Amino acid sequence: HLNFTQIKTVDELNQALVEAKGKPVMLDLYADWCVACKEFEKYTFSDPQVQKALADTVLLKANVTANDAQDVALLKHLNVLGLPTILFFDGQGQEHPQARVTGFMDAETFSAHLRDRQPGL
Repeated sequence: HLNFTQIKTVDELNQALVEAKGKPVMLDLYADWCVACKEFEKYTFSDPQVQKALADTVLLKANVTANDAQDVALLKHLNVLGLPTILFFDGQGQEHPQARVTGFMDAETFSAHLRDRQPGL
């Protein structure tokens, strides 16, 4: 498995970003009831090459299973309309919406995505 850092609230994301100054960041939105999210963990985040490509990236994950106030506020703040969703941030903590992943991608597809669209790297 890849080593993610759990963040819960909008401001935990913001702090995490401020701390990752100078480094590329990726945020995975996850939920227990999300099937394709599970596919990502089992088939994509598990790929040896995908992992090496993410070796020097700050990895963040928000677990939104409960769908509580904080989860909803976060999803709303990120303008996330569904799962799975992966966000990407540059060294200046700025997100690149044009780099979002909103469906499942297998290892190969995701590898090409990181190669062609990942910010800050």
